[PDB]
Amino acid sequence: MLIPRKVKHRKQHHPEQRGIASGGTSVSFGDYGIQALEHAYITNRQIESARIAINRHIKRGGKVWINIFPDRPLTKKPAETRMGSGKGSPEWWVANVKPGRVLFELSYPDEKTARDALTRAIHKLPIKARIVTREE
Amino acid sequence: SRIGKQPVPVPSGVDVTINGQNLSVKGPKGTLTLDVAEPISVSRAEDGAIVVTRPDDERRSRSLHGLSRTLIANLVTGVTEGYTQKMEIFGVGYRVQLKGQNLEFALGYSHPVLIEAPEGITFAVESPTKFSVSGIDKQKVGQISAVIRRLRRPDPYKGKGVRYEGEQIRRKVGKT
Amino acid sequence: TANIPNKLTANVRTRTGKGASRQARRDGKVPAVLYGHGTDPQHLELNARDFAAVLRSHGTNAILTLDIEGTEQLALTKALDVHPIRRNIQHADLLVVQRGEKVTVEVTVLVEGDATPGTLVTQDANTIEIEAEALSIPEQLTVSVEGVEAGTQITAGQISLPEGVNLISDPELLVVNVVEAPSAEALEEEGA
Amino acid sequence: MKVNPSVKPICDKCRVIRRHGRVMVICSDPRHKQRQG
Amino acid sequence: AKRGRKKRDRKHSKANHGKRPNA
Amino acid sequence: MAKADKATAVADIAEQFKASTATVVTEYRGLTVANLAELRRALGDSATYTVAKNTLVKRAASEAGIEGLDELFAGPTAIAFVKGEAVDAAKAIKKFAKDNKALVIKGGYMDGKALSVADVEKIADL
Amino acid sequence: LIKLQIQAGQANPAPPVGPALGQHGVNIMEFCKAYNAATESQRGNVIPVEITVYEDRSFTFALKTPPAAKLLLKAAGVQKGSGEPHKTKVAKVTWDQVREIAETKKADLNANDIDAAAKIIAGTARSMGITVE
RNA sequence: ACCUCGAUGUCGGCUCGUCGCAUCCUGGGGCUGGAGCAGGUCCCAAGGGUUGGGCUGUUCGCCCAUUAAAGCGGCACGCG
RNA sequence: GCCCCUAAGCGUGUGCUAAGUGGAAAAGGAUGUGCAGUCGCGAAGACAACCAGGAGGUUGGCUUAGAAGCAGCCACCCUU
Ligand SMILES: [Mg+2]
Ligand SMILES: [Mg+2]
Ligand SMILES: [Mg+2]
Ligand SMILES: [Mg+2]
Ligand SMILES: [Mg+2]
Ligand SMILES: [Mg+2]
Ligand SMILES: [Mg+2]
Ligand SMILES: [Mg+2]
Ligand SMILES: [Mg+2]
Ligand SMILES: [Mg+2]
Ligand SMILES: [Mg+2]
Ligand SMILES: [Mg+2]
Ligand SMILES: [Mg+2]
Ligand SMILES: [Mg+2]
Ligand SMILES: [Mg+2]
Ligand SMILES: [Mg+2]
Ligand SMILES: [Mg+2]
Ligand SMILES: [Mg+2]
Ligand SMILES: [Mg+2]
Ligand SMILES: [Mg+2]
Ligand SMILES: [Mg+2]
Ligand SMILES: [Mg+2]
Ligand SMILES: [Mg+2]
Ligand SMILES: [Mg+2]
Ligand SMILES: [Mg+2]
Ligand SMILES: [Mg+2]
Ligand SMILES: [Mg+2]
Ligand SMILES: [Mg+2]
Ligand SMILES: [Mg+2]
Ligand SMILES: [Mg+2]
Ligand SMILES: [Mg+2]
Ligand SMILES: [Mg+2]
Ligand SMILES: [Mg+2]
Ligand SMILES: [Mg+2]
Ligand SMILES: [Mg+2]
Ligand SMILES: [Mg+2]
Ligand SMILES: [Mg+2]
Ligand SMILES: [Zn+2]
Repeated sequence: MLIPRKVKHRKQHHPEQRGIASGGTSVSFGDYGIQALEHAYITNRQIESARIAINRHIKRGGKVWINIFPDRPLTKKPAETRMGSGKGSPEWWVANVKPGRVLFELSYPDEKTARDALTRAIHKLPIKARIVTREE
Repeated sequence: SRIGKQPVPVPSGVDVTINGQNLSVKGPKGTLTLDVAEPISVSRAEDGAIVVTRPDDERRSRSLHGLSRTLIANLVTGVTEGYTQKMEIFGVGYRVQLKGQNLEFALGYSHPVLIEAPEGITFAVESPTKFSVSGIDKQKVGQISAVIRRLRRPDPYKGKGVRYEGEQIRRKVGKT
Repeated sequence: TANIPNKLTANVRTRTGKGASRQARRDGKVPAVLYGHGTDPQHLELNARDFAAVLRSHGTNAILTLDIEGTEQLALTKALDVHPIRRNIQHADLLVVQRGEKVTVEVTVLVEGDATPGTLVTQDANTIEIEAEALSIPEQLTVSVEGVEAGTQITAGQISLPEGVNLISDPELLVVNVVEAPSAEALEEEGA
Repeated sequence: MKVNPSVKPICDKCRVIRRHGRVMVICSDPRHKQRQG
Repeated sequence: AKRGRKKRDRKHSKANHGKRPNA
Repeated sequence: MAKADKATAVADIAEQFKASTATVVTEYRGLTVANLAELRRALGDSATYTVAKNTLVKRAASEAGIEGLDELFAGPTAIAFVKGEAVDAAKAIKKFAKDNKALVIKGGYMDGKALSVADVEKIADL
Repeated sequence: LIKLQIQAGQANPAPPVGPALGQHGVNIMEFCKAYNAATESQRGNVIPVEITVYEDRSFTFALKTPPAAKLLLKAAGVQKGSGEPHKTKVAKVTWDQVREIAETKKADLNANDIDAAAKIIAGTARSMGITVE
């Protein structure tokens, strides 16, 4: 799981989830990547599942870059409780994703296996994404 | 498309009749009648053919083209040479006989079963295992053949039942 | 090795703005601007289809011959503002250039060939800056990988650079690094 | 015969059709018979 | 949640212009 | 497949014909790979064995007066060619033709002139 | 039309050649008496074969191949080699003994020279994973 | 916390039902790691049927003897 | 808003839809169909259908009984 070692403030507001990804929209580390198309909260659960999916599919040798970090905490007040008594305790972690941001990036020799591992990862995410290549 | 683009041969002994979009074919084995689709055109090429032609390439006519062509071809071949199907039996005690014009199966049921050959179809057993079904109509022969074929459940273990002539059944063996 | 300039047509934008650009972009046209030592930022619509075609044929870095209302100019693509999602080119920047003119540029570097099988080749810098004439600009230059030894780095200073072109990047910028292929018990050990 | 929202050609002998308004995959292998629903 | 959905969606008529009281 | 290999193989067959005097042509379909192994055991020690597309060498048969064998493209052709005297390969074509009777002698090309299937034994004995 | 390979010190074993022939209507011990003549020429070689037993119990066996690793044993004396190739260049085979061994290796080949046969020897050895010297 | 505090009676059982199908039985099937016997899973099918007791206030539940089966639910957790 | 209820158009021109979609819905599946854009080959005859084959070095080396090409490793070799 990806968890920040510390955050200055542990109870923030929900990340504003509007607009198009301005920063981080290109594939730079590896040759193939997964590039997003919808706003969402990608938790570290989703990221871990997707990374393990890619590693299971390729399983030999190739680099997976998770160039998004879940470092924004969503809190949840304990069950069966009414409204009030202050904000809850943080208990899951999130990356704020805009349409445009390359989420995962992969470097691997062949084409079809790389594409299939990337779509295997895509299926684990709460959004629509597409496979994007290192060239325009 | 391409199949619907060539005309149908008509032999020197078989005579055709065209009226409106309806037509009929008459040959040594019998007679047959057939109706041709709406957008399609059927023409008597007097040089010895029947040409089926589609005015356009719209999917409906593109589709009905070859359909009508094959219908006319089946009509003519059925009136000239007829349509016959060979069909065999497998298993011990699975037997076939005749009764009048009907054909009787004894396939291990506690009662016999028997099929009455409908119009234009003549059953003909040539061996208690091997029998054939013949007719002037390609669709009727195939339909009654399929009806015969399914008088037993499929048998992937012993194969027993009514198989076609050239059919190779799939067979999986239980561990006992 | 002179590269023949590509011949596009363009015509002066009557009026400027986001509405005008959106409309022109809607009619299959690209808004662009000429500048350089021509000292006149000139606002030009050009054919979107032909622009994309020539960028396909000759990359991002290619000389063009612009026909501005009959006047004939030599241009070179400086920048392209492209949408992150719809991927259509939105805007173009065109330095004015003439023969015998050195210019700084960024040229893609595509690793070519197969490597030794036990390890994977991975590029950190896909683009290398070079100083070169307007016509003699290489659209792409290659780096050699043919059965390297164990993992080693490659930098811009040991590339077979073309003739008439000069490296601008500091020679110790890494381009392609062969790194040992992760084992079975090494690939899933990083990322959490 | 599977009846699932998603039908795919499990093997290369399988092929996908639309019969009577339903997407189906039909193979020579009886186990691969499969339709949408 | 049929009643809520079906009340909430009749705001998208032409005469209501995508708005309606209680959404 | 493109016109490049079409032309290159057109040149290949045309030029391999040029330096060979023993030219007996045949149709062979129906003999196994090991059978061709036996033939190139018995003939490849003097000759080469090739096939040609019935169309691509329609114009490859024009550089010489080899225009006379365009009319015998009825049946996928194949030629075994010896560069020496014409008398060698005509024996081996019958050696590899008797063992099936299903390999037909498509004809001959002697003195640069095209001849039918009948007159190969006419000159082969001689 | 089939093939087989028999070791020179085994007595009709069930693992390697159990289902080798029984489904083809072939005999066993008579095939032993047929194939022992050709196996025992060298007295120190296990022998492969191109087997052709007709449907009516008339076995017509002919030699196809020599063994590869087992004759590299006699080529170098090396016991065996590490199963993972391309890192240990610990094996060496020369060409003049190849010229020595060609006339018992060229007997059933389909070339028109000696370059092809000597080269296929070299290619087989390079396919083992080593060089030839 | 939207109607009801100038009153909308609250659990279980009884009587009497009524509807859904997300089928317990009976009816029709496809696949099986389905030989048969008997199953597993999915699909179609709501016409009829769907027991009597012990323990407990019991619903739930545990058990006893059966049965083709002893279905799950909505109706102001149907019905004063 | 203009077929009848129901005032006013079963309006005209060019196209699309076969689902009663219009007249509810997600991830995701899918040779539905119309239009536009490139790419591979293609009358020197390509895709389909139809035949002859698919070989010699040579069962490549890994733990085991056989990995031989079809458990799981090392990857991409010559002759006709
Ligand atoms: Mg704000
Ligand atoms: Mg960005
Ligand atoms: Mg920023
Ligand atoms: Mg997804
Ligand atoms: Mg599935
Ligand atoms: Mg809900
Ligand atoms: Mg509101
Ligand atoms: Mg309130
Ligand atoms: Mg009130
Ligand atoms: Mg009250
Ligand atoms: Mg009152
Ligand atoms: Mg009251
Ligand atoms: Mg009151
Ligand atoms: Mg009631
Ligand atoms: Mg149901
Ligand atoms: Mg039911
Ligand atoms: Mg049932
Ligand atoms: Mg069943
Ligand atoms: Mg009734
Ligand atoms: Mg009690
Ligand atoms: Mg009830
Ligand atoms: Mg109640
Ligand atoms: Mg109730
Ligand atoms: Mg009550
Ligand atoms: Mg009371
Ligand atoms: Mg009214
Ligand atoms: Mg009116
Ligand atoms: Mg109107
Ligand atoms: Mg009208
Ligand atoms: Mg109207
Ligand atoms: Mg209209
Ligand atoms: Mg619908
Ligand atoms: Mg509807
Ligand atoms: Mg929908
Ligand atoms: Mg899909
Ligand atoms: Mg469509
Ligand atoms: Mg194996
Ligand atoms: Zn299948």
